[PDB]
Amino acid sequence: RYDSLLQALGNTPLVGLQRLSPRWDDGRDGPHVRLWAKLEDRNPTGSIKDRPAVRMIEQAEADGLLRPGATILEPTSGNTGISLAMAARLKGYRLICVMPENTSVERRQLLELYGAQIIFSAAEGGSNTAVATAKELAATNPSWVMLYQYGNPANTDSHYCGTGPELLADLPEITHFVAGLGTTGTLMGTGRFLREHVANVKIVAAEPRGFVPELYDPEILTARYSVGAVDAVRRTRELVHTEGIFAGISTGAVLHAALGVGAGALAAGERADIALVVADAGWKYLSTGAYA
Amino acid sequence: RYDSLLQALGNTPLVGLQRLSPRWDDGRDGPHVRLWAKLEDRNPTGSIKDRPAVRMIEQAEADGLLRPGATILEPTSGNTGISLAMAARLKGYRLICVMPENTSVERRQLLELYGAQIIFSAVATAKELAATNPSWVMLYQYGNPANTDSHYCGTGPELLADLPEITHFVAGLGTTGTLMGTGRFLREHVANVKIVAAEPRVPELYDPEILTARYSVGAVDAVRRTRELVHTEGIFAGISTGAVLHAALGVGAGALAAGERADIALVVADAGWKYLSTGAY
Ligand SMILES: O=C(Nc1cccc(C(=O)O)c1)Nc1ccc(Cl)c(Cl)c1
Ligand SMILES: O=C(Nc1cccc(C(=O)O)c1)Nc1ccc(Cl)c(Cl)c1
Ligand SMILES: *Cc1c(COP(=O)(O)O)cnc(C)c1O
Ligand SMILES: *Cc1c(COP(=O)(O)O)cnc(C)c1O
Repeated sequence: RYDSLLQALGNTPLVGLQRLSPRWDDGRDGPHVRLWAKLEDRNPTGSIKDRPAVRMIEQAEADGLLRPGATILEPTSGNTGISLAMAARLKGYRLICVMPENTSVERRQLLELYGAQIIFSAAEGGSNTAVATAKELAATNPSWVMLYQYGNPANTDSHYCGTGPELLADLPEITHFVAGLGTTGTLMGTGRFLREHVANVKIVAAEPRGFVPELYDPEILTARYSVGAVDAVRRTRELVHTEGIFAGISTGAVLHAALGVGAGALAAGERADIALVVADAGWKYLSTGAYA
Repeated sequence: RYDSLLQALGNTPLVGLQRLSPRWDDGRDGPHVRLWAKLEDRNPTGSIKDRPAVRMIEQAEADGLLRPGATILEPTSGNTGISLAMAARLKGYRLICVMPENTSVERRQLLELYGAQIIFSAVATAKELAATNPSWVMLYQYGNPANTDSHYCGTGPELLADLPEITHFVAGLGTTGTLMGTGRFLREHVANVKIVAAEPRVPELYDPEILTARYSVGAVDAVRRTRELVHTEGIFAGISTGAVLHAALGVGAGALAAGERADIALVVADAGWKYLSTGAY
């Protein structure tokens, strides 16, 4: 049991995808190629961002960067903002988010429900514009505390100390780890941990079809897949149809990459155990029509 | 690790509500009065109905009542239908849900995404259709003892294991499975434990002996409490949780006024996602 929602975080289930996996059982045709889904919607606000959000705040608190009642400022496409907003309610901080104006209405509603102030940056330039806008706001008011999810090592550390160790415990036979590439925390932290323990482990990024996050270490990745929106939608729908998991759009892209890695292993007669991140659920994407 | 999403069900967390509790810590004014929230949104389709749904299906399979490719029929306001739809997808059954009109659109969207067929306007309608089509399987959540069993065998034990000092259990009263199953378990194991319903202001599962209290809760109070929970504890709960929290706070204020220790467990049956379209948030 836990003393607050903040602690009911991580230790997420890993579920074998027996129908979607290229080959679930070993046999006469060759070795198994299995997919394993780590369900990061089993978290306080329903996404993986709860891990770095909470660790970024707590580390900021430890470093004396946050006095009680402080106002936090963060550029976000939504998930990090929501996680931070939750954490800010339990810890007594105010929150200002800079979010692109072309984000789903669900994200907006949930941030307002948590009492975050939202500044909607121009759609054009997307997250680059959000980040640049937040830097301009940080400079107009230095009392505001920007944790900076694209450069804060506590982001990466949450996956190094959490996501990675959880994966190795549940899946010591892991051959591949597949996840989306955004802040880069998930892949950098989980990947660094897994490469220290698992000999020839492959770390595979899925990214949408500039601005390089400061967290990014190019030596960590084996490969990067670019996935178009149509394939991401297709795989998201396919995951709920075949395995019952109602995931967000990034999971479709990750799945697309993982099935590619999977098809490659199968065609080469190689055993594979491919862990893939389900970073959030489908709820915040319903208004997009992608599940229609 | 798990083999299927169906297995990643239950063993939900219990979270202390330090801010909303009448008194978290023992002090000179008297003993603690604690609220503990069991997060049943941490489940395959995001609600407590995953427990009875999966158990009803698996019990119908073992009993031989349910054969490959069968059509399943169920009257539902959404949560049960969603749970069944997910499980029917995995197990290869067709699902028809009989629902009221004015169900939130998020419900219909997720039902259709899982491939469920929706028929509007619910129990009587389902019963007629089932009678007309004897090969359809109507599990019937209002009277199937696998619903209650799912809580007697899951929710109850998990709660006792995490909260052996429990004095009260509070939940919504719908099919009555949660309170009958959890409540019977708790009353058979914990001396003088109290079992408290919240209902909005008769299923064959209901047993009049189990409940020690029941509170009717108005919509405005339910909404207020739901909003209060998210503002104060960070938990984004559905509306039933508001009503449940209303009852739990009432019971907690009683214990505080009486100077008695209380450890009150309450069910968060689902999250807020499906209720955004209602404006309540
Ligand atoms: O990278 C993200 N999300 C993201 C990145 C950085 C910050 C945030 C945030 O919630 O603030 C979200 N999603 C993602 C990542 C990769 C792919 Cl392929 C797709 Cl489709 C989506
Ligand atoms: O009882 C329900 N929901 C319910 C009952 C029966 C069936 C279903 C279903 O998902 O089909 C849902 N919710 C509930 C229960 C108690 C209160 Cl006070 C409030 Cl506000 C809501
Ligand atoms: C953040 C996020 C990602 C990418 O994770 P990073 O650790 O930021 O690279 C993928 N999908 C979703 C839904 C996210 O919120
Ligand atoms: C079913 C349900 C309840 C009531 O539980 P029963 O076991 O049916 O009495 C309460 N809240 C929500 C959100 C539900 O789906």
